Amino acid sequence: AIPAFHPGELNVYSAPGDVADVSRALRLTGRRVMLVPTMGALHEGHLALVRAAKRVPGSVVVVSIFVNPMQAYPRTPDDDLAQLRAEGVEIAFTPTTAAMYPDGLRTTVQPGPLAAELEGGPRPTHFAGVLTVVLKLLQIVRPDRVFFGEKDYQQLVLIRQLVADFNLDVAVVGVPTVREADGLAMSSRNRYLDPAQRAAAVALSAALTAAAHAATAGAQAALDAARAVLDAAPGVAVDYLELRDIGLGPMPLNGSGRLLVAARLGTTRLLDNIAIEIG
Amino acid sequence: IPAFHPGELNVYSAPGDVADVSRALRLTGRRVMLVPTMGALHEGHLALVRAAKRVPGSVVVVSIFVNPMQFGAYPRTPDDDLAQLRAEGVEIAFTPTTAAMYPDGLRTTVQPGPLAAELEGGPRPTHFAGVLTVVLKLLQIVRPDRVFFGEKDYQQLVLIRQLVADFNLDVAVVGVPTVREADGLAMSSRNRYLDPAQRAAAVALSAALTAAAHAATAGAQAALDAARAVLDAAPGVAVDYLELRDIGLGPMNGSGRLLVAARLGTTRLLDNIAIEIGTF
Ligand SMILES: CC(C)(C)[C@@H](N)C(=O)NS(=O)(=O)OC[C@H]1O[C@@H](n2cnc3c(N)ncnc32)[C@H](O)[C@@H]1O
Ligand SMILES: CC(C)(C)[C@@H](N)C(=O)NS(=O)(=O)OC[C@H]1O[C@@H](n2cnc3c(N)ncnc32)[C@H](O)[C@@H]1O
Repeated sequence: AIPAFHPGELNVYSAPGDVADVSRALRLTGRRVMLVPTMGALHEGHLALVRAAKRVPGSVVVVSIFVNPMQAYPRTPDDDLAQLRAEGVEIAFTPTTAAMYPDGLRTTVQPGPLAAELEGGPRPTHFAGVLTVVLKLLQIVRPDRVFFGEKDYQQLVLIRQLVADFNLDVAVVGVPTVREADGLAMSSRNRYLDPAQRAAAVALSAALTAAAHAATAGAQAALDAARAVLDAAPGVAVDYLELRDIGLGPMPLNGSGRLLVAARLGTTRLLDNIAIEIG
Repeated sequence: IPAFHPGELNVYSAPGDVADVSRALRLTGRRVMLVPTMGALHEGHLALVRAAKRVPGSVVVVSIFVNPMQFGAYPRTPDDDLAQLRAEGVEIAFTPTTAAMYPDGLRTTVQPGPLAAELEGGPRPTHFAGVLTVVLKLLQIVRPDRVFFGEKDYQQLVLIRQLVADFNLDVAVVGVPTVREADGLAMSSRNRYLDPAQRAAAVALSAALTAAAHAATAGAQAALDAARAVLDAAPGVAVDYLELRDIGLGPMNGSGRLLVAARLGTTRLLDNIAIEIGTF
């Protein structure tokens, strides 16, 4: 017996078997299941993913909300669910840690070497946790499409690697980064920035968009333009600024690439990245 | 999509081909059964094939693939294999290339839990990572309703159960009892590597295990000592391990599994048996 599903309403399931049963039933009725994985505390950046999933004809949208142990964090369950309702999302999946990890951490996904780079420097087990939980959600929900923000570009690439390497039958959709009015990438960490820090923080996006336009003059011009912009900001400790190919390999001599930055403003770590076309 | 001819052996090499056919077949209400093998098929493999075939409305997919991951030498007889499959009424053989399975080498992989560091994994600490990685790929390509494994490779079976549980895979794992020669020797391809003396000495593994299983009314120590005594009486059998575990291969007077690995010349043989402590 499939759990109750009320079309056009927000249906909340916490039991993996329940969301799995409902998704399967819905797929059989000619719905295309879209999965939007989140950690709750939803803002406009997350809702852009929701909106992209909604515009697929015949879509039913499943938004998961779950905080992974292996990859201090504020939460607001009631408000997250109210945002989802307002967006017309029909399924929220909100499991417990014990439901997701009933045997603890036993089998896990080992990512390839990209997982040790960039964000994997300070947090070398982060992406193992990410790919493990994403794989699990992919198997529970069996979505036709899965949505990730370009904000976490390295995460997006690694999920593309997961999907290809494990022969997963799902399309990965990357969704452009939602920004504040001055270009700052939207993140829950932004609220922690004091006025001085919030003003200096614009340098990340400014550096990157400057680089993207300096790029007609080549790879070194792009890097130098970004570095100059970061160098003009006080209290911005750059962890890395790197230009890579779009799959995060070495930048080829020309063609398409990605410029990624990470920086600390006091105790708040910020990231950003942008498409670059070299030459 | 590619062609599927019902009631005949259909051989696909492209993962995309077998995935499309499997998906199509599952839409038609047929239940997809998967039997992973490395080929060189013998009656032990055919027990899993037959188990799969008896599932009402099943279409049987047998994969034949030798994984360069789980090694760290294997007999290949692919014409025979397909002939046997045809004889069993199997409708699908999946025979992918190494390039098709590993186009990016070893990139994303499965990291098994600590059980994989033990028993068979002690000497071969990356073996089960190879197994779980290839089986996960096969499960994703084929998407079967049920996947069949022999109790012959009991630790592998247990580890597949963990994989399926831990990744929330939508597949039933079916263990199939060990097929034995007339004297009790567990059927294995590695047996062929035994000369007539070694083959005669090889009966000791199953004799020791079955002796243990009957001794076990008298407790775990009696069961283990009986097995060891038989192994000790056996000419030119060198024991790697002989271990009594719980049925999920945790420790230990309940019910359990006794496992043995032994060498006869260069040939490493494995066997295991269900054990009940204090139960007639
Ligand atoms: C995947 C999971 C395991 C659940 C976890 N590691 C995670 O990332 N949780 S999350 O709550 O922090 O992000 C949810 C999704 O929302 C995207 N996102 C966030 N800010 C965004 C923005 N400004 N513009 C565009 N997209 C944005 C992220 O890129 C991610 O794909
Ligand atoms: C899983 C894979 C990655 C393909 C690989 N590690 C593998 O095991 N290849 S294999 O060709 O050696 O065996 C295929 C299956 O056949 C079973 N089996 C063998 N002898 C058996 C016997 N005597 N009685 C019952 N069952 C028997 C094995 O237990 C296994 O489940």
